Amino acid sequence: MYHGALAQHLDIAQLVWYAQWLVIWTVVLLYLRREDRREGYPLVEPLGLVKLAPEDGQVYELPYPKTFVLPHGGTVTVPRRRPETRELKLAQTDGFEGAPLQPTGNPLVDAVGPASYAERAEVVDATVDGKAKIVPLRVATDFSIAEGDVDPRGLPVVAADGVEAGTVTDLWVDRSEHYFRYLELSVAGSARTALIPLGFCDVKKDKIVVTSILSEQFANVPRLQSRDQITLREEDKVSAYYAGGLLYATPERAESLL
Amino acid sequence: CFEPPPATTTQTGFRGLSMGEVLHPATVKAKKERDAQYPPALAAVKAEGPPVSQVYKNVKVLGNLTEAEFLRTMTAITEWVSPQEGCTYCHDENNLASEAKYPYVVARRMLEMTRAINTNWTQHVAQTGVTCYTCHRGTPLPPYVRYLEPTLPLNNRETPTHVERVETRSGYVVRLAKYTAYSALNYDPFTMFLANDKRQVRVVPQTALPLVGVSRGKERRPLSDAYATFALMMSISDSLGTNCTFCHNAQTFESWGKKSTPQRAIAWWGIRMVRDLNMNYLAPLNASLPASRLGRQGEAPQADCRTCHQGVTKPLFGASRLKDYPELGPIK
Amino acid sequence: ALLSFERKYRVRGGTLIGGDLFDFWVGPYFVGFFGVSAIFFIFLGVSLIGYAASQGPTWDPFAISINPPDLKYGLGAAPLLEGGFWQAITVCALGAFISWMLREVEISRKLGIGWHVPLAFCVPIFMFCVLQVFRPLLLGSWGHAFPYGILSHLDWVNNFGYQYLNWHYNPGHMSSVSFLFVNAMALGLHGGLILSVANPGDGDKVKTAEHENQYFRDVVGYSIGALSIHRLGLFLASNIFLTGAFGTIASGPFWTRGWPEWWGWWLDIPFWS
Amino acid sequence: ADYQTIYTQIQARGPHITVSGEWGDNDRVGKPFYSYWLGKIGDAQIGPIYLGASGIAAFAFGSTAILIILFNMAAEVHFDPLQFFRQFFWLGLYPPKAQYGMGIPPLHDGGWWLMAGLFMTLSLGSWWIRVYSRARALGLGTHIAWNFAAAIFFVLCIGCIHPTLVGSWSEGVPFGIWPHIDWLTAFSIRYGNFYYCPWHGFSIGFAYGCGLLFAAHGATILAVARFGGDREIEQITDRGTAVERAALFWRWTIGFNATIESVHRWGWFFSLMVMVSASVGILLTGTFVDNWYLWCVKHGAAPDYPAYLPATPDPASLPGAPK
Ligand code: BCB
Ligand code: BCB
Ligand code: BCB
Ligand SMILES: C/C=C1/c2cc3[nH]c4c(c3C)C(=O)[C@H](C(=O)OC)c4c3nc(cc4[nH]c(cc(n2)[C@@H]1C)c(C(C)=O)c4C)[C@@H](C)[C@@H]3CCC(=O)OC/C=C(\C)CCC[C@H](C)CCC[C@@H](C)CCCC(C)C
Ligand SMILES: C/C=C1/c2cc3[nH]c4c(c3C)C(=O)[C@H](C(=O)OC)c4c3nc(cc4[nH]c(cc(n2)[C@@H]1C)c(C(C)=O)c4C)[C@@H](C)[C@@H]3CCC(=O)OC/C=C(\C)CCC[C@H](C)CCC[C@H](C)CCCC(C)C
Ligand SMILES: CC(C)=CCC/C(C)=C/CC/C(C)=C/CC/C(C)=C/CC/C(C)=C/CC/C(C)=C/CC/C(C)=C/CC1=C(C)C(=O)c2ccccc2C1=O
Ligand code: HEM
Ligand code: HEM
Ligand code: HEM
Ligand code: HEM
Ligand SMILES: CC(C)=CCC/C(C)=C/C=C/C(C)=C/C=C/C(C)=C/C=C\C=C(C)\C=C\C=C(/C)CC/C=C(\C)CCCC(C)C
Ligand SMILES: CCCCCCCCCCCC[N+](C)(C)[O-]
Ligand SMILES: CCCCCCCCCCCC[N+](C)(C)[O-]
Ligand SMILES: CCNc1nc(Cl)nc(NC(C)C)n1
Ligand SMILES: [Fe+2]
Repeated sequence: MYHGALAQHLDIAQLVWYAQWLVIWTVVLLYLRREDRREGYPLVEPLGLVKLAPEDGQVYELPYPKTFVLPHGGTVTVPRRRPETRELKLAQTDGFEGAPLQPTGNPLVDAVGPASYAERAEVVDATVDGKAKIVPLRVATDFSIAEGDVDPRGLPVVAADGVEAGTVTDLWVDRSEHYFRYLELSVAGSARTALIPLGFCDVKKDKIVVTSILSEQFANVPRLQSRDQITLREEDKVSAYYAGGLLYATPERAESLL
Repeated sequence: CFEPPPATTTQTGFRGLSMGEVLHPATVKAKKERDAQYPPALAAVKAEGPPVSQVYKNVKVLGNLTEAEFLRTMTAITEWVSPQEGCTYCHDENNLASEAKYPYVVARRMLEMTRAINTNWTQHVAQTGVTCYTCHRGTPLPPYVRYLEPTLPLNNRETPTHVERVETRSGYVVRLAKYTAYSALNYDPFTMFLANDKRQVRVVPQTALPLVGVSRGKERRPLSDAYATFALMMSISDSLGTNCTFCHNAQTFESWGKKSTPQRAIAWWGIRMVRDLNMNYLAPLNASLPASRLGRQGEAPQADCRTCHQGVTKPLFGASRLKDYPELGPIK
Repeated sequence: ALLSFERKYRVRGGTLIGGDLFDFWVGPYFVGFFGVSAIFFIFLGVSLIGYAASQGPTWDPFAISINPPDLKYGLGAAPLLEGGFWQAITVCALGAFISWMLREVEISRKLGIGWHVPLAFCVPIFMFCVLQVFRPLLLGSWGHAFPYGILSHLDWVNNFGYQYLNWHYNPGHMSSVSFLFVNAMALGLHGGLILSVANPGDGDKVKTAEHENQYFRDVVGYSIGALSIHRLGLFLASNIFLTGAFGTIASGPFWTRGWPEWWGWWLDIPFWS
Repeated sequence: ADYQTIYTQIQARGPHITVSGEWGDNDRVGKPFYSYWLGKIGDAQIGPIYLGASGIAAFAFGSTAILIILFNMAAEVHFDPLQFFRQFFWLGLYPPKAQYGMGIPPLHDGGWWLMAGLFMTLSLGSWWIRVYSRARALGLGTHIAWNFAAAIFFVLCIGCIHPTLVGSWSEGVPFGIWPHIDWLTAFSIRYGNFYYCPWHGFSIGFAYGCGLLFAAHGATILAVARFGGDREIEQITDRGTAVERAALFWRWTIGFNATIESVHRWGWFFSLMVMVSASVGILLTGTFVDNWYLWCVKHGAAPDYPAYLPATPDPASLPGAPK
């Protein structure tokens, strides 16, 4: 007789093969694939002239709402209906839903395409003890550049067009993670500052190089409301602005690479 | 530590199973050259004469040979085993029937064994056969022999280091690693498998599910048996200068038919053959040998796959002298 | 059909090639020139897989197998049913994969994000080539590559391993396995941590960046930090193949013995022999 | 290009932070010290570290495990130092070579192996506790402790439980570098080729999947580092352009997409299942399946191939073969 044998043609391992697969497709389809739907659902679309249904599929695919209780007060519940109210200066290039949109203004300023930002909270990211998290080193006093690294304060910022566009006045540090995230510059020919996220900067000994945008385009870099603080949504505005240059700083960048 | 392209590859299994030999051309060449030293057959003599059984006195095995034939044999024997020493290695200088020296009687028994191998172990040695040269390679002590404990260097013509000496215990694990192609397998497949017929090489089940009655507790073969068998195969592979897929399709090591090559069945026979030589010819020779010869348990030196093969899938790349020396068998 | 936030990103631009021509979406799929070639090859390769498979003795999915040619055809073209198909399917596979890779660049370009993903995706394509193209070229025949079969490809891995007596002792393999195991563990840790912070249990407050650092400083005395654990994961993962490629390439073209014996370079330093 | 994703161009130094535990803040020993080259591709601070009971316990047990293995290993080269250092890899501490069933083997034949097996278990145990607590103490979920449990359970399976189930200690995993490796072939051989174990397959599927996922996730984040994608907690409670762009990348490529939280769920799950699938396969092996190739053959899955060299009958079954 055999260990595991169940019938004329059944055995344990073989049944457990079946159960194994079931556990997997269960967790994957009924759990994880629904967890994936806590942002951006329900899918937005055109509209119908007459429609009346709590369209069933849109209910079935969603998980039950979850709520995070936020560390410094408040709650957030996901999923939730979060339509994009803001007007988008874009226009359909052809007819079909597949068709790409095109900017009708300055996409850098309009913030469409790679220049877009999320409607993040207009609040200031905090450290764990309540302080503003991302702040210039003027404010962040117990913070310092590590011995060995270029201190960009003083250095010129140089744009994609090769032209000096400003001068670095400060570095903003993350005090939760001890990590610089922006440089601040006095814009040349303006009395504004710009922050530029450190990822858009090539840090040389003698200059800071920024390829995303031409010197001209630093003028319309987004403006903070406070000057020693920055909100989550501003971080998004600032970052998206340079990202947009990567497609839009000059006319040929949107076109076929090769 | 590396070897340069190209490699010589063969195919031993259906395309896409990655089965075959992987040979470094230079190594093959160097073994080809060492094996090339097989002395050619002595010129054939016409058999004018009586049986040396009539002519000579103390001739037991080759008694039926004419005189000229017989001395031809004695010349080949001398050239294969004790060339540097000459006839006298075995004979009394002044009396040739004299069994005074142990090489005589040992050599006598080895003519018998040699004729056994060629007559009865045909399913292994086929029509290639062995001669004295196959093991001895021109010295009285064969270069590759096995004691009831691992020893190093494998070629006994090399000088042992301290650590290699069987007495240096700190060197045990290495003596063993070097007999199983450098694995750490803590078994000696020679004494477990090849010295005698006590152990079973197959360790893999032939049913999908565990049979009730042999599958629990002390009913079971310990996992160590699988390690052992692996060790043996590591050894065989290295002995033949080949890899598992010379014999197995690794899909199912336990299966024969399409899952095994002709060379696996030949190897199966060689295990049987080796056990016979060891148990019935070679082990008994501790009676007839000087202490000088014997190992730490008074065991005579014995044979494994290397003793003949010495690193090649066919000994001496398949050279034969079988039609040249019929004395040595097959004996009708 | 569009995610709630998707529409503002759906702008023209970013193509490597083609420009406006295939710059559009079918459903959620960006197409682009390489979407078009990816699909062409897939359909090719999958058609060949069908005809090949149909010429053979089985339609059990585990047992279907399309194999390379006998060693004897060398690096030459082999008859359709005798390795020819396998040859064609391989070309289609490579075309599919690289299309998929370049299509990822175009998507990255349009979204204004780094090209790190298609780059990471080059590692497995590379390893695919080591196994099927490079190592067969070094060894002289397409007959050394692996068969396209769910189970048969394991029989090839098996035998290839045992050609070198014990593949486990292959130093390239040892490095590979270690990366495979570290990365599996680290993905577990990085996932478990981010989840533990965002989902503390009961109604307790979502925690912070400072907690993540604190947890691992506490447990092991070091925290690699948030950006750096992603850079690590991409490194540990990628190195499974980048270091493994050497173990694979070495076997046959640079080492013909068992892999245990390779270590004799250490064991046999005569100083301690 | 984004050099930040390659390394930290300008490092920042600042006062060392401490997030307070709900206990044991007083067991964090050591002075934070900073490495400049570490800081280039990681956080620069090394240390402090938390002591604790579970931790000390873990250390105590593991150190004993190790002393037993090393002492026996040392016995193997008969206490010669140089041969010890030379032969280290080959050296091991083995389970019963003989069939003692579930009987306690003598020290010379597996007795010591059991010992070390015990202390390693308690070592792993105490460490689990520490991994679970620190999370609790810091007000965190225990997802890590749970993922670790599965890993520990796997070890239990191959070290203890499978030998108990079949009723032989001889089946366990030796301690030692090459020896633990040789076991892998010993085990697969006896159980008829682990390639044909379905759960070996699932496990590899998840292991490769971890490679796929951690390459994909790591790269995705570095690729949106410019939009602060690394700050994953706050991209969770407040979706930003980073994880919008991460999602649309994946939606446009493969057609569906995770979120920034859920992708860590997919990640955790895949990691977990490597260990889960593997334990199941070990639990079934020997208990209910003796030969996986033949089990597969039994159930129709196994591939089959033409003879290439002539088919070779088992000699042993011929007419008047020896034994
Ligand atoms: C007996 C034989 C053995 C063996 C033989 C072996 C060989 C022969 C090789 C490895 C290799 C490897 N082994 Mg080893 N192995 C490993 C682990 C590993 C891997 C880390 C490594 C790389 C695998 C690979 O190349 O993937 C390759 C995966 C690829 C190329 C995937 C390409 C994906 C492609 C880009 C896209 C495909 C898309 C789909 C077609 C489309 C999708 C369709 C649907 C989904 C839409 C472990 C953990 C163990 C254990 C625990 O024992 C082990 C045991 C053994 N291995 C045995 C000892 N191993 C390889 C190596 O690197 O060695 C150094 C290698 O060559
Ligand atoms: C050097 C060693 C190799 C190796 C060793 C290996 C082992 C030892 C094992 C697998 C296993 C598997 N392998 Mg193989 N493998 C596979 C694909 C596969 C799957 C059939 C399966 C699960 C893998 C997985 O989940 O990955 C992670 C990816 C995930 C989770 C995403 C989903 C991918 C999806 C499962 C892909 C399925 C592929 C389709 C069958 C292909 C069909 C293509 C066309 C016709 C549509 C591909 C597509 C390739 C290519 C293109 O190179 C490849 C190369 C190799 N594998 C190397 C040759 N593979 C396991 C198995 O169970 O085999 C039966 C297993 O045991
Ligand atoms: C010839 C032998 C083969 C073999 C034999 C084999 C066996 C016998 C087993 C596997 C198993 C597994 N194999 Mg397979 N294998 C694998 C991959 C894998 C893994 C996915 C999985 C093992 C799980 C694991 O990660 O362990 C690594 C992770 C571990 C060990 C967990 C550690 C956790 C622990 C808490 C850490 C503790 C450390 C502390 C410091 C301890 C302190 C120590 C001190 C105190 C002494 C690949 C990718 C390949 C390929 C490509 O060929 C392959 C080929 C083969 N395997 C051959 C067919 N494999 C396992 C399985 O899944 O089977 C069902 C299994 O048991
Ligand atoms: C070290 C880093 C690793 C790594 C990394 C990354 N991995 C990526 C990315 C990154 C970064 C992506 O960006 C890209 C992706 O989109 O993510 C979802 C991708 C992808 N990884 C897949 C499979 C996968 N990754 C494996 C391994 C690793 N990934 C390692 C671990 C394995 C292993 C381990 O076996 C598998 C099987 C696909 C799902 C997907 C390609 C889809 C495609 O290419 O579409 C194009 C092709 C198809 C849809 C089908 C084409 C069919 C051909 C024409 C006909 C069949 C060919 C034949 C060869 C079949 C043989 C079958 C037989 C052996 C049984
Ligand atoms: C799929 C998911 C998997 C996965 C998952 C996870 N893995 C985890 C976690 C998760 C989630 C944790 O949370 C936990 C952890 O904490 O991480 C930070 C952990 C861990 N995974 C380790 C090793 C690992 N994971 C492997 C595999 C997988 N992991 C698989 C792949 C492998 C493989 C591949 O073999 C390895 C080797 C350890 C680093 C760690 C446990 C340490 C321990 O258990 O402590 C046990 C304690 C000891 C041995 C103490 C003794 C040590 C000293 C130095 C001895 C000194 C001797 C001296 C003689 C005396 C001097 C005295 C002095 C006073 C003079
Ligand atoms: C229909 C048609 C003919 C169209 C023309 C257009 C065209 C070219 C269509 C392509 C059609 C084809 C060929 C589709 C096949 C798609 C493929 C290759 C699917 C495989 C998907 C698989 C198996 C993935 C395996 C990995 C996996 C388990 C993923 C699930 C989790 C996900 C979705 C991860 C990806 C992902 C990662 C890695 C992040 O880190 C991340 C971070 C923050 C937010 C989101 C993400 C995110 O989604
Ligand atoms: C060297 C060329 C050599 C000579 C010469 C030689 C001669 C020889 C004769 C003539 C006999 C018969 C003696 C008698 O009357 O019994 C004989 C017998 C045996 N020999 Fe011899 N022999 C020479 C060399 C060697 C060598 C090198 C050995 C040992 C390896 C050896 C052995 C023997 C044996 C045994 C016999 C008996 C044969 C038998 O049929 O029983 N000889 N030899
Ligand atoms: C062929 C007919 C043949 C002869 C002749 C022969 C002789 C022989 C002698 C002289 C000895 C004793 C050596 C010593 O001085 O102690 C001896 C020993 C061994 N032999 Fe031999 N041998 C002949 C054939 C074969 C063959 C075919 C093999 C291998 C299968 C073989 C092997 C051995 C072995 C082993 C020994 C024992 C160790 C030793 O005493 O040297 N011989 N042989
Ligand atoms: C290569 C290192 C190698 C491996 C691995 C291997 C394994 C192996 C196993 C697991 C068995 C047992 C089969 C069972 O349990 O039924 C086994 C048996 C035999 N082998 Fe083997 N083998 C390896 C290599 C080689 C080589 C190079 C050959 C042929 C020259 C060979 C031969 C054999 C034979 C014969 C058997 C049967 C044992 C008997 O019946 O006594 N193997 N092998
Ligand atoms: C030890 C158990 C051993 C093994 C293993 C073994 C294997 C083996 C094989 C696979 C062949 C055939 C190779 C092929 O067909 O390509 C083969 C052939 C011969 N062997 Fe052998 N052999 C083992 C042991 C021994 C010993 C101890 C000797 C010498 C007394 C010996 C001899 C031979 C001979 C001779 C052949 C050649 C057959 C041929 O066709 O040329 N083997 N062996
Ligand atoms: C007592 C009875 C009746 C029952 C007990 C049951 C029990 C719980 C038994 C358990 C057995 C177990 C769990 C066995 C598991 C075995 C396993 C998985 C072992 C695996 C591999 C081991 C390997 C690779 C390692 C071995 C050891 C070494 C390499 C030496 C270690 C050395 C060091 C870590 C260096 C220390 C010094 C360094 C810090 C500088
Ligand atoms: C073989 C190992 C386990 C593989 C598990 C595969 C998970 C793939 C999930 C993708 C499912 C996608 N979708 C849209 C159908 O939900
Ligand atoms: C990695 C090994 C996978 C082995 C799969 C074994 C499946 C057993 C269950 C029956 C499956 C039937 N089928 C499709 C093969 O005919
Ligand atoms: C901020 C995330 N930090 C972090 N994350 C992980 Cl997954 N590991 C570590 N450190 C050790 C376990 C390598 N630190
Ligand atoms: Fe992450």
